[PDB]
Amino acid sequence: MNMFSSLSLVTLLLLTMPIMMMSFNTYKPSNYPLYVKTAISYAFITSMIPTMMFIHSGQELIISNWHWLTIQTLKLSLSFKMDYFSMMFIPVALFVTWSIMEFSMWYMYSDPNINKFFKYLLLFLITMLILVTANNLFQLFIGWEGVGIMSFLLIGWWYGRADANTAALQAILYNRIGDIGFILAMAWFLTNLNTWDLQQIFMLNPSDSNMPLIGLALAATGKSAQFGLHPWLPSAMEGPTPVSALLHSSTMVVAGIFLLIRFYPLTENNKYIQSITLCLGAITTLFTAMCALTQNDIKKIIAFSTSSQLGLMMVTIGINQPYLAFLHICTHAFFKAMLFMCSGSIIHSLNDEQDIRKMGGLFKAMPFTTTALIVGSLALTGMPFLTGFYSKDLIIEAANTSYTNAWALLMTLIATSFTAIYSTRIIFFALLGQPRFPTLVNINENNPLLINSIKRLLIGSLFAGYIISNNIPPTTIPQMTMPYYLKTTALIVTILGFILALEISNMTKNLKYHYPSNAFKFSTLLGYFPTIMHRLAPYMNLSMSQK
Amino acid sequence: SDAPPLTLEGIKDRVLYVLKLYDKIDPEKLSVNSHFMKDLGLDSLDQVEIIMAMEDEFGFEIPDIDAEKLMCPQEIVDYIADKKDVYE
Amino acid sequence: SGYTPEEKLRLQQLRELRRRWLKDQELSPREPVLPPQRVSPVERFWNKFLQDGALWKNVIYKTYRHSIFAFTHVLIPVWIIHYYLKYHVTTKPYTIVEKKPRIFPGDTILETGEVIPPMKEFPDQHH
Amino acid sequence: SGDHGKRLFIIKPSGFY
Amino acid sequence: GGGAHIEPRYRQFPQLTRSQVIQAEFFSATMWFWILWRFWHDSDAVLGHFPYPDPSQWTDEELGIPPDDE
Amino acid sequence: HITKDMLPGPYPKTPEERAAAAKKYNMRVEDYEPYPDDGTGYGDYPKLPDRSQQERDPWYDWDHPDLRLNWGEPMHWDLDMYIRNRVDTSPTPVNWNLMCKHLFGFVAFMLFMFWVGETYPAYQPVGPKQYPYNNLYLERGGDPNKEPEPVVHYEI
Amino acid sequence: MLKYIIPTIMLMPLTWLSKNNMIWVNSTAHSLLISFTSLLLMNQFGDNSLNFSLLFFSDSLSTPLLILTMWLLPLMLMASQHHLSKENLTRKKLFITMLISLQLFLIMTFTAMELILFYILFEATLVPTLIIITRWGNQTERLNAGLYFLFYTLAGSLPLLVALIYIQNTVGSLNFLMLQYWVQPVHNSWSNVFMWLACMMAFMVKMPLYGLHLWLPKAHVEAPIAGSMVLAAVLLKLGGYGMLRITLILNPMTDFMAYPFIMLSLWGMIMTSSICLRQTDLKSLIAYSSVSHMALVIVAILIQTPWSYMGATALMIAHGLTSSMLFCLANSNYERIHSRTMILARGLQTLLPLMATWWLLASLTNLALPPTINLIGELFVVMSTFSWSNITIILMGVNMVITALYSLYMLIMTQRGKYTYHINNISPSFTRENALMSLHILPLLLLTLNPKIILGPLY
Amino acid sequence: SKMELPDYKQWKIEGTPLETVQEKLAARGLRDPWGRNEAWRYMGGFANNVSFVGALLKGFKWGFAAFVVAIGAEYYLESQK
Amino acid sequence: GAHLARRYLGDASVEPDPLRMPTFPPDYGFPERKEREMVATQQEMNDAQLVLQQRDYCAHYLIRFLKCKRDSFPNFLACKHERHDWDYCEHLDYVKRMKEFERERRLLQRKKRREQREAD
Amino acid sequence: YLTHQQKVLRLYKRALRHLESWCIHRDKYRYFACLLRARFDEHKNEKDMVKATQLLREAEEEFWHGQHPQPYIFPESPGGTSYERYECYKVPEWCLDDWHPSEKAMYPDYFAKREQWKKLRRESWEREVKQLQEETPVGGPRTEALPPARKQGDLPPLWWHIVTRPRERPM
Ligand SMILES: C[C@H](CCC(=O)O)[C@H]1CC[C@H]2[C@@H]3[C@H](O)C[C@@H]4C[C@H](O)CC[C@]4(C)[C@H]3C[C@H](O)[C@]12C
Ligand SMILES: *C(=O)CCCCCCCCCCCCC
Repeated sequence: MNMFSSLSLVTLLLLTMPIMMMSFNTYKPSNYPLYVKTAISYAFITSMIPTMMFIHSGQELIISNWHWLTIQTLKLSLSFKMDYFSMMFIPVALFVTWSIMEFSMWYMYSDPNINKFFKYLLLFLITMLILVTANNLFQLFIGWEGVGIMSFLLIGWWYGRADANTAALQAILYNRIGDIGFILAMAWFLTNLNTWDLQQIFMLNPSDSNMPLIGLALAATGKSAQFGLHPWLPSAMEGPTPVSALLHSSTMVVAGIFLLIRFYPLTENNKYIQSITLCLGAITTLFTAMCALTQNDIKKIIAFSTSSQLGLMMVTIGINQPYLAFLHICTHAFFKAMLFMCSGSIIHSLNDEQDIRKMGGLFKAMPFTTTALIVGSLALTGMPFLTGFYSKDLIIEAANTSYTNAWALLMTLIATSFTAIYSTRIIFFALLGQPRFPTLVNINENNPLLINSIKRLLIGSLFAGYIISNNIPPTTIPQMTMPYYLKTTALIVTILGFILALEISNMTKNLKYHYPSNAFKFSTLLGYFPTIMHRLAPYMNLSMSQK
Repeated sequence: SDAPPLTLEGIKDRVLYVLKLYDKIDPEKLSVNSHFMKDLGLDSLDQVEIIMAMEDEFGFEIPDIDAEKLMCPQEIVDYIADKKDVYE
Repeated sequence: SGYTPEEKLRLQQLRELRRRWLKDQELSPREPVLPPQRVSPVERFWNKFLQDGALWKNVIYKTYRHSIFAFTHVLIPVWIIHYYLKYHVTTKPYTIVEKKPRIFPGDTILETGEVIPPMKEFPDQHH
Repeated sequence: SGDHGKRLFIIKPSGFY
Repeated sequence: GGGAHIEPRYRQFPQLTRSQVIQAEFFSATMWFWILWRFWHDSDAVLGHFPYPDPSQWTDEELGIPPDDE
Repeated sequence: HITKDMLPGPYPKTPEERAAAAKKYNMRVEDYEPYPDDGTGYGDYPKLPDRSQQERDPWYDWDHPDLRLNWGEPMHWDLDMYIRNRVDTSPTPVNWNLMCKHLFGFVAFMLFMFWVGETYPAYQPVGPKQYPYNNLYLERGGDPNKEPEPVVHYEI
Repeated sequence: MLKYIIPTIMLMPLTWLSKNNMIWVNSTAHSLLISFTSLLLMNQFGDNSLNFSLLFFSDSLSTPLLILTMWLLPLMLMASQHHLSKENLTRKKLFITMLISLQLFLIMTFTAMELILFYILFEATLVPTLIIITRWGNQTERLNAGLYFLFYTLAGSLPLLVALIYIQNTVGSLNFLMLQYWVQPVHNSWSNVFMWLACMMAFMVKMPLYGLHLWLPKAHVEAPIAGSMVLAAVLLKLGGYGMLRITLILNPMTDFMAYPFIMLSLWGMIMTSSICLRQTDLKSLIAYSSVSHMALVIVAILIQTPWSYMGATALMIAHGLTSSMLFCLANSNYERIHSRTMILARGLQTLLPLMATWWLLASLTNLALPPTINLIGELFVVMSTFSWSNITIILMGVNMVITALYSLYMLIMTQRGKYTYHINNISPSFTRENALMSLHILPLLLLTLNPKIILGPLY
Repeated sequence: SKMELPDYKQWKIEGTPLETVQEKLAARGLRDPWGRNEAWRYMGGFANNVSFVGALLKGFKWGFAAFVVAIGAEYYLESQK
Repeated sequence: GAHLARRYLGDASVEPDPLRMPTFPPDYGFPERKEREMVATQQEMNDAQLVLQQRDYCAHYLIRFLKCKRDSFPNFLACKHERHDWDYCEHLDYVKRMKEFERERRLLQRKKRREQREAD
Repeated sequence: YLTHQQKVLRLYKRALRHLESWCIHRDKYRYFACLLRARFDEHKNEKDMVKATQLLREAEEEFWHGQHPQPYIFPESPGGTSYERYECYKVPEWCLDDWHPSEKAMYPDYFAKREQWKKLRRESWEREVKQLQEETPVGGPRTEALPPARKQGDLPPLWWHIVTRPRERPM
């Protein structure tokens, strides 16, 4: 109890003091990169100690060490509702970023702002930990905005770059719209209810709660880069891959989902709200993946792969399966983080290049990357006995085995199919094929941390899924009875992608001509959403401002 | 980027091999002062292919005008080094 | 049109000094000449103590870094957190809450000493 | 770094102040 | 800072190191091992741990459907 | 410290006013033209094509390279709006009139399908589920005083 | 409050009788000591305020401004001596003397227990303000701004002056405490309509409210660095304090009267906010920041709910610290590039490493970075406003979204990009500038530790 | 560095699929002007490229070899308790 | 679904109302219907503290499996013997549920096939 | 305008990359590049200017319906990832004079060599302009050409800024 409580919050307080070393003290120059990483190393180990107690004893304490304000009839405090989500999730973010931190030392070797980066990288982790452990909206909101500030700076890391400045703002602009739903909950609860801490809402259990959830859906949209608020996520890849991997492919864009899990009790009751969530998740996953099949730069495909995966994460919320959505995000966090790191090997290998039309033949030149890029994609593809299967298979069974909307439900089968369609392109174009890389080739991965970092993540993509799926508590019903074609429709339809995709891959070498397809230009340009929106609205506000 | 530095002399032999990989460029007619239009007999169409080959040989794009004025290897050598800040 | 006669020589005229403008950047070996700065006795011991190298010697240096940080940043705050909760947070009502333990058949209590009933008689299915 | 000399000069505002 | 551990090359295939080849292939070999081991050990999960009752073969004997004449 | 007349002035009501006017802005009178005379009263500043600064090719060397502007150039009335990050009108491969039509059709179809889906949702071939204890009315915080109306589920 | 009044006064003899070359030495130290003593006013109580004598009184609503108010004065002296150095001693002391007086004319303004006294002291402030801008303003090009001040007194102070005097005869007295027990309902009648406007119109010009804000942007073109900081730090808040004050005797008539203001206030935010984008002038956009921000305060007062007043107290304190810092930040360029043009200079991060930090650090608070006090207030406005009418959320939603635009536009347009080639005088940040700026963010952030003080008497 | 370069004559369309490209353009009445340029892409071991199935059958016997040992241990161990 | 068209494309009348059911009397066509005995008691469920969504007729079987997990730490797979009971038991409920799904349909068919001659 | 001749070369230069983008594979692209080469060779000998006008018009609309949505771009050019990605690391050459003597004294070799740039900047200042005065068209220059030096060991007019510019990769 007391050990569980103390060890719950030691991790966060462990991280803070290193930051103080940048204001005070000049103790240790020229070691900050390695120095900072080890905190995340120790953070994961210590954080697991409550987890192991949490698993065995199911101890979900609430800790409010300091009171910060009290207004008339509403009382604020710095509360820590140690619950299911953070106890299991936090270790994932800690270790998933562990590889990134150690890897980032070599990736950003030439940058004089490496200390600033390491300083700033941890600062984002600070936001998420309090954000995830936040027991109240106000405490939650502070982190809910904190990531955005770090999100902007880390997106616009190369402040000289013209697009990076806009790109970070572009993320911001959508992010601002997200909080609008958030505050509505804050306003709705104080207005209707009389408190913001998550406890009392679940205590009162509102009978009629339609409006605040709409805000949650809207607020989740902004942070989930969903359809309608998607265009910003692709533009955030201008930053360093660790920025993209750590934030926009592992945890940052999943916060919108995170809260929805935190507020599972309310969304579930009104199935209409569940219906609302499915419509966004259904339309988003189909569109996000659909554009990925065309884009040239690998990082663009990677970003949409998370975007399409994000759809399933929301979709699970639309079916009243909270802890399962939690699983997919964590399982997704296991490997999708690795992929961008592995793709970084391609980026660094080709001297900072991403276009796959100058890539190929790295199977023998970079087998280790081919040994690491392939592994993660298998779980993404839905391959059995992988971290994706331990959730995709289990969740996909719930996709068609519960009261659903047929038109929206069909969007689920396509989504899984399109998930693997692009995967063969990356491997074929980048790894296999004839050598398309330029004449001066600098294929040399002779860096220790890269090798070490790739090792550690490869463990998670494989072993974790069975461990977690065989170690998580029972919080729902095991839905195992269903027709076999419905049982593994993902397996039935996932392979169909291979058949058509492989046909396309063979059609790549064939010396046949190129045809401009309306389903290609529309899907290649991202369905006109960025270009039309990035040129219509900006004129209106500025042009009409003078009036 | 580890440390692959470049030298003024080094670019010269690179230029020739790109000029050696040109089938039309006879090895015995390949020289630093070999004017493309005159000494090598290579017209604008031929020159662009070399510049396109050069662009893939150095990982930097040459603008439209900077590929026209290069009608001999020396200009290219006088041009590549100036672009890539090569001093030694 | 190739570089004109004015263009042809002019670039060399500038390229002579452009390149030489890079030569001024050549640096003296002594640079960057900076003050020695104070070396607290904590560093002084480990500057020479670790120069021998090898596996055995520098692991203790690794363990020192881990051990010193452990007390200052792990054992100290955890001690500190204990007192805060143990004498200031708990003493207030409804401050630290915990979801109550699960109850299963045939479990004995300690505060009361009572024991939960077992479950009913299962039908003995094919299991 | 990777070669003898080739140490490039550093240009910055006067940070002494 | 080891003194040019690997040299570059011009149009040639870059030099391959024993550590990467041993480790990559050693890691690469481990890649497919987990696939087979898990497949064999619990192949019950590959194609459904239990059979699904055939909906068309059920009976009014147990479904309790009243006879047609009734 | 520039002369008064070298600053923007009233509309040149006659070409002779334009002849001297274009000299202040240094523009050729042929291209120089003030905005239409009305109550608007922008003055006599050049009415340049309302376009995007991105158009000027970056590889041209200017005195404001990123801004891609030459010193002394007559600025744009909406120059603060037409900068690189702000309003841009770079040509696209596909027509604006077509792209807007193409985009609207895509969405206009997507919404319609959902209504049909929401008007024709999906349900598995099963009836309603069954819960004993009269739907756990007392276990949901029901009223002890009032007896829940029994909801008994028989064997089947 | 004599303990605070007199020490400032003697600073005037300090300027004249101090060592001629130590006028900057003594002033800051002697003035600064007063700032430390400023804290003693915080001996607040739960129910009753702190009332000293028949003239001066202080409470939660005015306490933070007093402590805040004096804080500014040393900074204004700091920011000025660079360009006042150009001035001669015979005319230099003329600059300090006026500033010292305005401190007396302000602290007493927020502690006046009699409205006429409040009005009187409040009125004189324009003389220090105007003479600061006019005689020692970098621009003297005959902007003809006399119309606005002519209009302001005609429509503002003068009707207000008559308005106040009318009340005293009817109720019996104008002591602010006395009205707390003798205020009477103000039924809807034609006469009271005119009283209501005069009792409110004067402040709106100074908040400033939408439609009356034409005068503020032009001021910072003329006013030097010293004048600008106090204008938004202090002078703008005068209206809010008075409006929060006089509104004790405008019930229930204020309800219907409020709507015409509220729509201007609520709508004005988005109009004012987006106009920030098209402001080509550094100081104008910085000025525009105040225009949109204060509009929130006005609405909070008109809805007149217990929660709302807390936000204004927090918001009023919050903004003033920020913008006052911003003027110096942008002005810091005016002392290097000798103009207010935003677009002229760019990429200050490379030539001024630290300076980009301050722009980053201060910009966050403008865009309401949690948990900074700025969001605490701004958010409190949203909560209170939403109850008034749920539809109000949208305007707040868009305005905040817009807020991030200009909050980062200048931070982008100036702290990044290629250094302007022909610019070659970019000197390292000076100690005066480094320290002077740090005085702003520190207390602004440190207030986050104990925001309770700036929650008005409601808390 | 001196940076020895490979011989250009070594890389030719002969013995590589580039040859038959010349055959097709030869049939049309044309010739590839950069066939030898791309030859290095198909020579020196760079011709060897593994098909997708090969990517799907990498180290199978090495995996399958231990697979026989993996299942073989259970068979005899179960007999030997 | 094969039956789905029979509602949205077939005569939906015979297709049951999946929500309002049971529409016909539960005792209809079934005399002496057994009340499904509830093994788990109201206090026992409260003792278990499970989520109400898991407190269906087969709670008793489920309760044992959870206890083994608690006891089985660090092991988790031990309760497979207990796991195969409840989930396979619910499969009987799963099948038994579908009996409600169709039995109502045949009454409508029984009714239609009976009143059709009455009105014709 | 660039005259008629340049436009084809600029179009022909740009045309190949997009073709390469769709075909991608070197051998495949090389095949249809020759087929693309087989086009501009046919119209290589066209003489009648109006005849040459119509043909190139088609290469605009024709190219407009062949352009790849995502063509390959060199990172260090517009449309490339590495554009304006290292500008900040370049530094003005005029910031040295503000350096505190502590920083300056660390580099005695540098500044002594710098003085031969400032001295070379000022000593050659007066002569170079006089070179341009007589070499500048009356009433204002017609074109933006910059004449070279026209004596023994003379700096080109207006040379300081171009030469004294930073390096692409300073650190
Ligand atoms: C406090 C001590 C000062 C000793 C000295 O200056 O002589 C300094 C010297 C170097 C520091 C250490 C190094 O920065 C890196 C150590 C290894 C891990 O990264 C954890 C932090 C780590 C354990 C640090 C803790 C502490 O800040 C140290 C130990
Ligand atoms: C619905 O979810 C699956 C629909 C698939 C088409 C099947 C239609 C024909 C099936 C007839 C045999 C099975 C009938 C129960």
